Amino acid sequence: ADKGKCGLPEIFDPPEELERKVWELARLVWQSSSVVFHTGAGISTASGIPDFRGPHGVWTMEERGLAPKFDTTFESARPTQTHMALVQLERVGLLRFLVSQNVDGLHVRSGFPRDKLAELHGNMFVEECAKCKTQYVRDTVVGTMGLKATGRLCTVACRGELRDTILDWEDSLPDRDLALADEASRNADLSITLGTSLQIRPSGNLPLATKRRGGRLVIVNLQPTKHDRHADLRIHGYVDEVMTRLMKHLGLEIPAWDGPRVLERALPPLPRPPTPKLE
Amino acid sequence: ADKGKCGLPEIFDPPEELERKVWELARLVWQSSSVVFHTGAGISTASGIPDFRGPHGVWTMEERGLAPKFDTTFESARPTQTHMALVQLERVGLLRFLVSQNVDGLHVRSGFPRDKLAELHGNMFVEECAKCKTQYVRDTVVGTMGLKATGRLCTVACRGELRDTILDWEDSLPDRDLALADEASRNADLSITLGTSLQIRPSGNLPLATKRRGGRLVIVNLQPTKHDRHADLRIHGYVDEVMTRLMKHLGLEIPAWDGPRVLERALPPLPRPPTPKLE
Amino acid sequence: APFTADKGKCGLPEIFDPPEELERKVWELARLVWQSSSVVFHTGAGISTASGIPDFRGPHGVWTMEERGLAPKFDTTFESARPTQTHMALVQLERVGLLRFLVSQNVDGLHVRSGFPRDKLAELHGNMFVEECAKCKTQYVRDTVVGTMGLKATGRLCTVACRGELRDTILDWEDSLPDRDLALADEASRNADLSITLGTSLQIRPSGNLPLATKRRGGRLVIVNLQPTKHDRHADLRIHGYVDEVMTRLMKHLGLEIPAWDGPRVLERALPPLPRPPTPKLE
Amino acid sequence: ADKGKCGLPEIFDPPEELERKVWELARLVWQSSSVVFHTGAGISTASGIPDFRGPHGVWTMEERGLAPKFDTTFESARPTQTHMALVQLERVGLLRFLVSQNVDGLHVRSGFPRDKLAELHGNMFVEECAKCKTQYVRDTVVGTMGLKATGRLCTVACRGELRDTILDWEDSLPDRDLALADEASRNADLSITLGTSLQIRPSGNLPLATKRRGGRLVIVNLQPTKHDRHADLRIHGYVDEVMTRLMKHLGLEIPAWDGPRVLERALPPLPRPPTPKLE
Amino acid sequence: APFTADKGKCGLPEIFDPPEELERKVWELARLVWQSSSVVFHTGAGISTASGIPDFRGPHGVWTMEERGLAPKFDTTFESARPTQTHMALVQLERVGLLRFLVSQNVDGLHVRSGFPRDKLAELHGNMFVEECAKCKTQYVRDTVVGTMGLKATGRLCTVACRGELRDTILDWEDSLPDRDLALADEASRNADLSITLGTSLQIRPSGNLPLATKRRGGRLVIVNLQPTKHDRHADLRIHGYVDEVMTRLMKHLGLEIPAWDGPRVLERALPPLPRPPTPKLE
Amino acid sequence: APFTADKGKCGLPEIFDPPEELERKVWELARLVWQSSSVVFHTGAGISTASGIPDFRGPHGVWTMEERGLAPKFDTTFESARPTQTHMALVQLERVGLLRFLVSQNVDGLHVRSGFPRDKLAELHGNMFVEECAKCKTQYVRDTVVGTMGLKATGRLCTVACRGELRDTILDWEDSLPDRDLALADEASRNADLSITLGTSLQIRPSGNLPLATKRRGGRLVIVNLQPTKHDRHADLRIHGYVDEVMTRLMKHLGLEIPAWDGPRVLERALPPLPRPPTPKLE
Ligand SMILES: Nc1ncnc2c1ncn2[C@@H]1O[C@H](COP(=O)(O)OP(=O)(O)OC[C@H]2O[C@H](O)[C@H](O)[C@@H]2O)[C@@H](O)[C@H]1O
Ligand SMILES: Nc1ncnc2c1ncn2[C@@H]1O[C@H](COP(=O)(O)OP(=O)(O)OC[C@H]2O[C@H](O)[C@H](O)[C@@H]2O)[C@@H](O)[C@H]1O
Ligand SMILES: Nc1ncnc2c1ncn2[C@@H]1O[C@H](COP(=O)(O)OP(=O)(O)OC[C@H]2O[C@H](O)[C@H](O)[C@@H]2O)[C@@H](O)[C@H]1O
Ligand SMILES: Nc1ncnc2c1ncn2[C@@H]1O[C@H](COP(=O)(O)OP(=O)(O)OC[C@H]2O[C@H](O)[C@H](O)[C@@H]2O)[C@@H](O)[C@H]1O
Ligand SMILES: Nc1ncnc2c1ncn2[C@@H]1O[C@H](COP(=O)(O)OP(=O)(O)OC[C@H]2O[C@H](O)[C@H](O)[C@@H]2O)[C@@H](O)[C@H]1O
Ligand SMILES: Nc1ncnc2c1ncn2[C@@H]1O[C@H](COP(=O)(O)OP(=O)(O)OC[C@H]2O[C@H](O)[C@H](O)[C@@H]2O)[C@@H](O)[C@H]1O
Ligand SMILES: NC(=O)c1ccc(C(=O)NOCc2ccc(Sc3ccc(N)cc3)c(C(F)(F)F)c2)cc1
Ligand SMILES: NC(=O)c1ccc(C(=O)NOCc2ccc(Sc3ccc(N)cc3)c(C(F)(F)F)c2)cc1
Ligand SMILES: NC(=O)c1ccc(C(=O)NOCc2ccc(Sc3ccc(N)cc3)c(C(F)(F)F)c2)cc1
Ligand SMILES: NC(=O)c1ccc(C(=O)NOCc2ccc(Sc3ccc(N)cc3)c(C(F)(F)F)c2)cc1
Ligand SMILES: [Zn+2]
Ligand SMILES: [Zn+2]
Ligand SMILES: [Zn+2]
Ligand SMILES: [Zn+2]
Ligand SMILES: [Zn+2]
Ligand SMILES: [Zn+2]
Repeated sequence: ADKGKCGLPEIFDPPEELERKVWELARLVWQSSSVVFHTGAGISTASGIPDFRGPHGVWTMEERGLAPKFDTTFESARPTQTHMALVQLERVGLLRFLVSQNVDGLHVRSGFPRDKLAELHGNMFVEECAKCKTQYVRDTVVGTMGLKATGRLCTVACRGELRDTILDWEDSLPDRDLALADEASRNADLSITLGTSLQIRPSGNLPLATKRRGGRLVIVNLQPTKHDRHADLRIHGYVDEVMTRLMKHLGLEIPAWDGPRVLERALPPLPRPPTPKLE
Repeated sequence: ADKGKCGLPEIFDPPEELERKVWELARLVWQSSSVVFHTGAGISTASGIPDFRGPHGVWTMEERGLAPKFDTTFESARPTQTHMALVQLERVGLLRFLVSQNVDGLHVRSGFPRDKLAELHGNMFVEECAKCKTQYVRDTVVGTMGLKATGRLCTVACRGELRDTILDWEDSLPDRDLALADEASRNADLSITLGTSLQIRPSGNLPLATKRRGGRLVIVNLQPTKHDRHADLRIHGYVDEVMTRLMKHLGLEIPAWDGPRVLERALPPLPRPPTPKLE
Repeated sequence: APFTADKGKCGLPEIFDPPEELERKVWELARLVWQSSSVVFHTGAGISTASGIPDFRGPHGVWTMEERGLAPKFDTTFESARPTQTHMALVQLERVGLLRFLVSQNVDGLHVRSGFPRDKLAELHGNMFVEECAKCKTQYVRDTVVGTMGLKATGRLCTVACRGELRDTILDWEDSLPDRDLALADEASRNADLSITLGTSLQIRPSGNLPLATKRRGGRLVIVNLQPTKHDRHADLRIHGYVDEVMTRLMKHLGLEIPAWDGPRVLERALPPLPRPPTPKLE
Repeated sequence: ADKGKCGLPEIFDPPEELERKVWELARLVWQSSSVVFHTGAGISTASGIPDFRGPHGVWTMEERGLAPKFDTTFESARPTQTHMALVQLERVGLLRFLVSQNVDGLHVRSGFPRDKLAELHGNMFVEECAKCKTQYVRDTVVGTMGLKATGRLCTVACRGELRDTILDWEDSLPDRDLALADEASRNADLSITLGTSLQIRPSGNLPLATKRRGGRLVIVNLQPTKHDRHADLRIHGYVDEVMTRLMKHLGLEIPAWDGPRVLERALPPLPRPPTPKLE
Repeated sequence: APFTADKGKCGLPEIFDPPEELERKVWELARLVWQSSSVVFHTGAGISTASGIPDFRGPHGVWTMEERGLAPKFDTTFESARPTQTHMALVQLERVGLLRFLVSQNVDGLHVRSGFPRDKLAELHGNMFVEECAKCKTQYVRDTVVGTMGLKATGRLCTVACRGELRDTILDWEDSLPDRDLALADEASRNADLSITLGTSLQIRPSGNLPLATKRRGGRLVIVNLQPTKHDRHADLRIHGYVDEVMTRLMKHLGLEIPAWDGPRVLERALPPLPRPPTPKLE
Repeated sequence: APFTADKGKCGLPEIFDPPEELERKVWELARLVWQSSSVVFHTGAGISTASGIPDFRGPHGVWTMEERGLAPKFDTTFESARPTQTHMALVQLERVGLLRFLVSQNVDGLHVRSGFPRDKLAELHGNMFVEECAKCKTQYVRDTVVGTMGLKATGRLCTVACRGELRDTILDWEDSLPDRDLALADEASRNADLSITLGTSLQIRPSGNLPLATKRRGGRLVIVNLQPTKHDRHADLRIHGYVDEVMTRLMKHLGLEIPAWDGPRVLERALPPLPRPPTPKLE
């Protein structure tokens, strides 16, 4: 399995540069009509789920003969401030689409509308009827990885075989989620990447599609990423800190998490602050 | 007037059997794609409105030369825990349709969406223009029974004669409400009956329509009902206790009643918990 | 004893004030609450009938039906019963400092489960959810009814660190009232300048007489009941209507909302009062 | 510039007449299917913004060689009780349309749905792209009056010239807002005017259009207005007092203002009380 | 007496700090609140102008307009007036324990109706909604203005159980300040390490001098006013701007929301403080 | 001193109770909370790992990784860290009067920033956000970490009206525990009838021994930890699992919601308890 470059050194922007880049991110969100976010495992590290390629990442530790460490189970994990900031950005109509490589189920469990989300690598809580393609979002992890039989049968009125949604190394991306992600990415005038190294094709390349027809690209990550050279703005810090400052400049609160909830469909936007005068 | 079998003895499932049947009801709600509820006077007894055929029912007492007793007026009556649990089940998209034989106005006053409700026997708070068929939901009971003239005139811009909506013994069921009820009942994969003896045609037979094409039928009642033999599950207890345990297993709170409110149209579902793994 | 016990006057005819008289009496009750510095409420089984608990001496009361060879009807268990609008209005009146004390003959546990502060409540006849250590007198408020009546052994033992025998708090016919609850009820009743009675026939001694103590030194007495009561002649105002309708109108005149019930909750101690509307000019 | 009749004496209905007229207004709102409100500068005087023609109005003071006095800036001004009562009336589906002559931005900043609002004289917070006609609702006043260049450029993906939306004396009314106002006014069965002298054509005449095909007209103002003779009901008092009593009779609370918020689109109505029996 | 009464300097020119100076002064006010252990606020009629109550000595003040033969303008009645953003910011500052005491010259009743705790408020000039028993000194907070000015008989009688004559609390020109309110204001002012004045010209003795007591033993004084005030020279910081804009920016720097107003409410007694943000490092 | 300092047993193997045993132990913990009159919690670095703060002696602990020549990893700064479900469950347990005292070895500041009342909290090892006047002992809770460790001068001066030198509160290896916090922890621990330890290995003297004081005069001890702890043999119940999973199940059995975190807030003093569910019958 090609696991790419693992355990690169972290970069930390010093405070004054950090504060000034988040103001510039604010400016781009205000100026943009179609904003798409791309998330990876870096946005879940602050709730106790290790990443893949970070200092204590899954791959990084296995390369050194060590184990990844979980400070939580998938079921007891709480969405981060970043997760909840993405919920609110979608509710006030500032986020058009969310593209995620994470199988951790937290975006769905955060209350984020599934019809605005592409889970490119599947969802550990989601099993899907082989025949009728009906998905079930379960309250516990389904039990298998690699699109195998879970043991359970479809209940739609069918008795179809339910399989997990976790892609194995050689498994192709779900076409609907990839097509929705690719469509949102081409149409975006701003793509913001959060805690991904962007080292996986084609997930990691979707943000680049935004640069075609003059879109802007922002990369928020602690480590270098595959596409650092193509970004108009790279922010080297904790995504929780970036997103709490961004939300403060936008005049938005980060909503409370009520515990695990499934929203199928986005609502019309809630009221949002009026926009600053720019330049 | 055929008043059927009145004052049958109550049945109480003992606690362990009761707890186990409500878990089975939970399982059927989770497994079902289209759930229809049928309510009668048993769901209003806990707010001080007597039923018809129960031990102290209207008919039961008149058969013995006694009076029904009200512990409230129709106007001061509050929706029960069961009423409010039905509001929440509809808001989170677990209830497709509600079919009620009650004229007590509480489902509407509970905030329940009128476009998901069939009031088969009319509403004591609702008067309707003879000519333009415009309904008014009033804050007090309209004053007459049997589709007579209330005294008031239509205000749409008409001066049509306003009549009560309470069917007398020989009066046919409103076709729109009966057609919507019959349609929801045939399409349901689960019908749950709450505090009805099911002794009235065709209201009491609508739940049976669900058994055609393999639907399941659940009867919640203290007394035997006309159709006990056709049920996959009969729960003999207080509907308030059944529904508060059901809501607990589903991970749903019973919302506060803000006082009397009219919602014409259902909204898209609110977020709900993810589903348990079954079998 | 229990069989022969005097159950008083049962099944007396109900009275309904007509709407204009009813509307005018609730306005007068509002006026007396506004004018009063110490308001004490006395409740009985009439305030619980609208949540499916039958009363004792009403048309379908427990004693009334027994007299006719019939059974009373429950539309709920004690555990699944919800406090009425009246219960929740009393919670709010205490929170905004307009109720000084609450004196109740009810064993139905709903005042405590409503969230009403126990240090402002006298449960004269006990509480079906409450057991008490014979040894150290520590009370436990349970989530289910305790099991026994008549100050008997429940089966459970005290857990204070004692292992005392736990007993129910339900008075049998010949059992004396708890001294502390009677002394606090009697103290609040003498000091009240307004006593309001809700859904009691006031037929039991001394529970039913406590409201009269308010009339000494010029206190005013208000009786809210569908039936006549033992002390109708001593009342400055008698309201014949459903307590839920009286209390929801009263709360509307006072500018107070009836708070939501979160499900069963035990509050031991009252807080300082919440803000309340300013008072009308009365003259 | 024709500034009409300025500084007319105020009229105050005495309390018993005042209370009785607001009950009659309540009755007309209950009886009406399409209610349109017309607002002018009188509904903003209670938040410290002077009117034009009132005792201390802009024009009235300039006629006497004095200045208008502001007790607030446009940015720090809070919507009045009347503003917030109009928000709630629209949310519960009792207000069809709102027509405003005010440039003070408070209706938008109150959270009122822009697709139900006609700002006939423009909005001091709103600038608009000369070319693509895209509007921006800014957090501060834009800086110019009379449809001039603000200095800023369009950001839609264009670089169009942004202009203020404030009509000068000779500038024609925006056709879309005037057409929506005129359409709502003809279709209304009740028009209620709040704190306008109705002295400006065609804004001040729109309410009269309601009287065609038998609509009712209510004028709430402290001074005489151009069209007093055409009203079925004239209420001489503070609009805050009229609207707080009206809201009390309707059983509606006046919602909290969360600070400045932009809602583009109206939602389906929230639940509302059932209606009184009338006559 | 009333006709000849010295109404001081009326209609002095307004001052507007330009935006960058204004932004920097509010940051400095934030810093002084953070650094201070005892913060006392002094309010006058300037904090009520944004809800439609004209002031006394502003460009359109009551006295200013009288001097020019003109009338002041009300955009509201006293009863329909809503507390400003400033009123509600003072409520929150008291709730989170950052305001020790509030001293007000206003008779407009809005501080009380805002829900501000009366035991932390000195109403130096009285309250138009408040009448007081001549006999027993019991105050009543009414929902409408009481009717009279100058400590006269209102017409109503006391209801404590007294039948005392009820009088308004509005001081006439020659009437002495209530001793209790002056002594509590004077005590809080001497003990304050920060006094902030909002919308008063500080021209009235001794109300306008209380803030100076803070300067003794090294207290800091902040004056927020659109016009010059009697004591501008003694201030460590003078902010020339709209009080609503100053207080909404100050609350933003402090990390505090301005709470919703529920409509008119009377709170007699302050609660323990609510949680508040932790303090910035200052050096 | 610091280099040679005994860092105890680091990187001991993790234990996971299987789900049925885990479910049954949390039910037993629920039972002990219900049965107990004085419940004291002892927390350490294990309750902060789920918000991205590594512990000391866990598999990736600070000391564990140092032993292997590796670095610990932070997924957050101290300032951007959010309190865990466990932190917020402890807030609620204190609010409903089911937690008497909280004793913590953590310097991460999250208990204070969670809104937990400081007068019920002993921070045995100090708080990175808290500096203290050398002269007058006045503490300041800052919005950012103070800058220094080992009771050194921060650079700032006291603002009480004093100009005392402000020092950090972080104990160095040889620094004695603050007397007041140790005496209040020791007092609560002796008087507890239940001590529950969450995410501490209990290896530090005397912090790690305080829970044992509860076992004297028949107190019960519960240890919640993924690894063995120094005092496993003295525990009446050891739960080997994630503290977030244990505490969310415990709160579910108790009928309590885990309240929302508003962002960083300092509460100095506890309030009277909020209402809580009535207790199950246990026998
Ligand atoms: N709090 C944080 N803030 C900012 N950046 C962070 C944080 N925590 C970690 N990082 C950075 O977060 C980045 C995480 O990058 P990777 O670990 O490759 O995760 P992926 O989502 O991109 O991997 C995609 C797929 O690859 C796998 O095979 C699976 O199939 C995954 O689905 C690093 O650069 C960290 O520095
Ligand atoms: N709390 C309770 N929980 C459970 N069951 C209950 C409860 N209370 C009563 N019951 C049961 O509730 C059942 C109520 O049955 P019926 O009284 O016939 O009412 P309907 O709605 O079916 O009557 C339909 C029409 O008939 C009339 O002519 C009118 O036109 C009505 O509209 C009994 O079996 C009770 O045991
Ligand atoms: N919804 C209602 N609204 C108003 N009044 C009502 C309502 N329902 C009933 N009432 C009236 O409520 C009144 C209730 O009177 P009683 O039934 O004697 O109850 P107690 O609490 O005074 O019985 C005292 C003790 O006696 C026993 O032996 C036990 O020991 C009790 O503790 C009636 O007059 C009804 O008209
Ligand atoms: N609180 C109040 N309650 C009731 N009436 C009020 C109140 N305050 C003021 N009034 C009355 O409010 C009325 C305000 O009338 P005008 O001042 O002409 O404002 P417009 O909106 O109609 O002027 C329209 C345009 O004319 C300009 O050129 C601009 O272009 C404006 O856009 C008076 O009769 C006051 O008595
Ligand atoms: N919105 C505003 N923002 C800021 N400052 C303001 C505002 N509006 C007005 N001001 C300023 O607010 C200041 C208000 O000063 P004065 O009008 O003398 O009121 P007092 O409360 O001190 O009068 C004291 C007593 O005197 C009387 O005789 C009664 O007895 C009073 O109780 C002005 O300088 C305005 O610039
Ligand atoms: N999410 C989790 N859930 C449950 N247990 C956990 C979790 N994460 C870690 N643990 C356990 O949490 C335990 C934490 O034990 P230690 O790391 O020694 O921390 P202390 O607070 O007791 O260190 C005391 C002092 O020593 C220092 O020198 C400083 O001065 C400290 O103040 C481990 O056994 C983990 O298994
Ligand atoms: N709102 C309220 O407070 C409220 C209202 C009603 C009730 C109520 O009905 N509870 O049961 C008490 C009861 C029932 C029957 C008998 S008769 C009897 C006698 C002997 C036996 N073995 C069985 C029944 C006896 C009593 F007192 F007579 F025993 C007592 C409780 C509380
Ligand atoms: N909601 C409202 O009622 C409301 C009230 C006022 C306003 C508002 O400010 N609009 O401009 C009107 C205006 C202002 C000043 C002058 S005089 C002037 C202007 C600028 C300078 N530099 C000097 C004098 C003149 C006018 F017409 F007299 F010129 C006209 C907007 C809304
Ligand atoms: N925010 C505030 O606190 C506030 C602001 C303004 C006001 C205010 O305007 N209230 O009326 C007081 C008043 C008005 C006119 C006169 S002149 C007069 C004299 C004699 C008669 N008969 C009538 C009017 C006299 C006063 F003091 F001079 F009498 C007193 C009240 C409160
Ligand atoms: N949840 C919690 O409470 C929590 C968990 C973890 C931590 C934590 O990691 N904080 O830093 C303390 C620390 C780090 C390294 C060293 S080693 C060292 C020695 C000398 C220098 N100059 C630098 C590093 C030393 C210490 F103690 F050894 F110094 C102390 C803090 C709090
Ligand atoms: Zn299938
Ligand atoms: Zn009609
Ligand atoms: Zn005991
Ligand atoms: Zn453009
Ligand atoms: Zn008196
Ligand atoms: Zn000091």
